[PDB]
Amino acid sequence: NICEITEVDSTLVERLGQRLLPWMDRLSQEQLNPSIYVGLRLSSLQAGAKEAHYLHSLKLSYQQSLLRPASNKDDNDSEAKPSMGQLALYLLALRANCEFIGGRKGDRLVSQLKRFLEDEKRAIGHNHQGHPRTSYYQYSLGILALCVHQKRVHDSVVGKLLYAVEHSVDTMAMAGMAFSCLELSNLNPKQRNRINLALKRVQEKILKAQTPEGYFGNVYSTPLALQLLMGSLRPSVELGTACLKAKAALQASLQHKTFQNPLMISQLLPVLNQKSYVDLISPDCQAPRALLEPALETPPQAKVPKFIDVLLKVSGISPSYRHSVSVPAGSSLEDILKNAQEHGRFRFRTQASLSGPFLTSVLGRKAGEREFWQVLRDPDTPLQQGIADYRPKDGETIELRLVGW
Ligand code: B12
Ligand SMILES: [C-]#N
Ligand SMILES: [Cl-]
Ligand SMILES: [Cl-]
Ligand SMILES: [Cl-]
Repeated sequence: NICEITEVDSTLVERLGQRLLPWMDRLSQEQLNPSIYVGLRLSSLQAGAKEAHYLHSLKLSYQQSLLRPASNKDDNDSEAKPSMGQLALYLLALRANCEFIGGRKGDRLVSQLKRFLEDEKRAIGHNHQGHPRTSYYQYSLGILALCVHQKRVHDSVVGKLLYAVEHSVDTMAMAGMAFSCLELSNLNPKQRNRINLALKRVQEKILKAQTPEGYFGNVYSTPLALQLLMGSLRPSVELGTACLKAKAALQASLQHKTFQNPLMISQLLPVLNQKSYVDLISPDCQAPRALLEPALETPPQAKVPKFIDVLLKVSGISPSYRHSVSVPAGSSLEDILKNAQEHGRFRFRTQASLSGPFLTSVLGRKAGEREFWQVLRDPDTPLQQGIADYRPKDGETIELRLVGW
């Protein structure tokens, strides 16, 4: 297949996998990450049988959190649980261990997932003058998660996805893989053709989204795009050119330490191993992988570093706020935030996610329903990394902007 990463440097892949390894010891409820597990299982690498314990931890945690009694004893909260999108990833995790969800606990979780989709269907509405409470990405992911377990969703639920496609890249890829799975599973035969046409659309929109550099959307959307596109069934001259161009671009960024985010790597590794989430229909748990070993040697400087002077600014709220910080080069945006909070009038709140700390509130102003704290480098360039991974450059002005999407 022309859209497959045929050639990759084994030491690059091993470095990437090396970045996920420490996470296999991070088993608290907020650190646990079904996406990392799936990434590794679909990869050419293995993280010890640290893996089995990880999955087992996922099972105990996702069950005890999501299956808690009819009403909790006088709290209405105590210990915030995984979301439904995360449940969908947990289901992908099970398949990656060649397990089908089952038992009474299994049924209850499948139900929770289906209820989620049903509720998103209702939020979207009638004839689509309305948004999903979460997003089309999780909508698609839910469908794909149930599909790989041979679980059928309502024709009306799939309809909502089809319609949204029929009338960015990351969402397209994920919607695509859901459709791709529905087709190969024949779980909604009553819309067999409608789905086939939706795939062609998805392929079209992704190629249209290709940048001068070769990425589909951006470097980080590229692996998911490739996950869907290696699924072929529409081999094309335009598609071959696009895929070759996309691949060169991806391999180039790999030489430059572009992927640092654990979730990103977990989406990349399957691709560098010619696998996608659609392979979870029938996973191959017999294939051997290369054992990753503790890196265990992070090089010591004993030098005085460079410092960077960076300007922090906050907009989209009254009043606006600015802050001057000089910190050691290589410091993350999150470090700069904690610094400003520690040594000044700044304050912020993040909440946990599978991509790490998601900035939810700045200066006591929390983003509401269709708002979010956008992060940009001046002038007006939205960052492509979150606070924990983005390491600002010298001279930069970094903007936390409350936006209405
Ligand atoms: C939906 C989405 C959003 C929504 C989320 C709200 C919503 N409606 O649910 C919005 C628009 C707010 C958003 C914002 C951002 N996003 Co976004 N987002 C996505 C998308 C398409 C799906 C994530 C998802 O639902 N995952 C599924 C569920 C199961 O996982 P989850 O961990 O529970 O998802 C939560 C987090 O993903 C959080 N979230 C969304 N984006 C990001 C980005 C980061 C860095 C973090 C830590 C969290 C986060 O929202 C979800 C919960 O509401 C992904 C695509 C992808 N390829 O993964 C990108 C993606 C994760 N986002 C990305 C980016 C860059 C951002 C921003 C930094 C953009 C910016 N410059 O301001 C911000 C985050 C800033 C902040 N406040 O901390 C990148 C991350 C790349 C990287 N190297 O880490 C991705 C991969 C897209 C891309 N190709 O660039 N995003
Ligand atoms: C996120 N986009
Ligand atoms: Cl239930
Ligand atoms: Cl990254
Ligand atoms: Cl705050």
